[PDB]
Amino acid sequence: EDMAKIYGAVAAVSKNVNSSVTYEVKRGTHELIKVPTIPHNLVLIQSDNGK
Amino acid sequence: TSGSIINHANNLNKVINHVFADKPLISETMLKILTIDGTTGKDGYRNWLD
Repeated sequence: EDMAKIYGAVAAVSKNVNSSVTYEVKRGTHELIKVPTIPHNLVLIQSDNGK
Repeated sequence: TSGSIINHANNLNKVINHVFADKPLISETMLKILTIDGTTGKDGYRNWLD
């Protein structure tokens, strides 16, 4: 029983080893939008007689 | 180095928590010897093991 407790403690510290890290690479990314209409700014001014 | 110190401290706690769970590996007689100064028996064993 004493040996079982000693072997258990040793195995516990052997299992305390890291494997990897996982994360997300999202900094710098932004969401795009869509503009449906071209913003022209033209008006036509004509005289009453059309001259 | 910081890594060695951190590794030692974490391992020491893992061992101590294991040897005091269920029926303790260590007898009540030596726990009395290490507690005589007032410290907790679990803490005294950790100091002696180091």
